[PDB]
Amino acid sequence: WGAQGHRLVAEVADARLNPTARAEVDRLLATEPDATLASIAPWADQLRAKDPGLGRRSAGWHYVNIAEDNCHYEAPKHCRNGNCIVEALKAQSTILGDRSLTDGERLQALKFVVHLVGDIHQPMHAGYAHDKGGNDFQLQFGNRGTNLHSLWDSGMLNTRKLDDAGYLPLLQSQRAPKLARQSNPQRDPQTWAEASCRISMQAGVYPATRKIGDEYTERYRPLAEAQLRLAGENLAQLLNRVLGARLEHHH
Ligand SMILES: [Zn+2]
Ligand SMILES: [Zn+2]
Ligand SMILES: [Zn+2]
Repeated sequence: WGAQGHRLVAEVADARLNPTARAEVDRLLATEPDATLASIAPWADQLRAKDPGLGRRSAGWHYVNIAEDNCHYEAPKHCRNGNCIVEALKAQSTILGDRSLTDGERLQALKFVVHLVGDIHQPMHAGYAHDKGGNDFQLQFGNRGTNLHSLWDSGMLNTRKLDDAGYLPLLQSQRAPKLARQSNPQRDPQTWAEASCRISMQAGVYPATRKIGDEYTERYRPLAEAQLRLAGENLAQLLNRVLGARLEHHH
């Protein structure tokens, strides 16, 4: 996603944290002036201008392009060296949960987890390798040139003309999505990537013309918006498991 999609996933999630995860997220965020779950959500996309070294190391962590293999993930083939979103999200979840690490290490892992749960729910981050997740599919959208990747990351969301305060309650108004019965941080990333890939491959998502407009928006923007809500609910369920699961009896 672009920055608004990432923030909206975080804002949906933030309100769904259990008290244990609420306290721990807030404690990690408090170590960085002005940080909120929403404000850190775009951070991993900004690393060219914030941390170039980490930016180079983590560029491939935003994607897993499995569509040519019918959306059936295989880590050795699709994720050599762990360099894809499935394995990155698993590892960063482990790091985030490791209370023996420094607050700085765990806050960095939180930034990645918040961002990557968003990206792994973006269909065009789990699509074809050969066209760079739809980036090479250039099209006219209304009167403007774009590409299929950008259309899904931000172009359709932008048609609402809403800031986050207007968009958030619209996402919250949707019918509740069906989640996994319990979060498994090591297994769910593959499930989510495969589901996102199947959307990339659904009828008409790749359009039959290179001039699209309101008919495309009206059919597919609801699906993009459903994926934001789903991503936010899944992010809260994951943070509740990773940061909200300690067996505690102190008053
Ligand atoms: Zn993104
Ligand atoms: Zn993207
Ligand atoms: Zn990203």
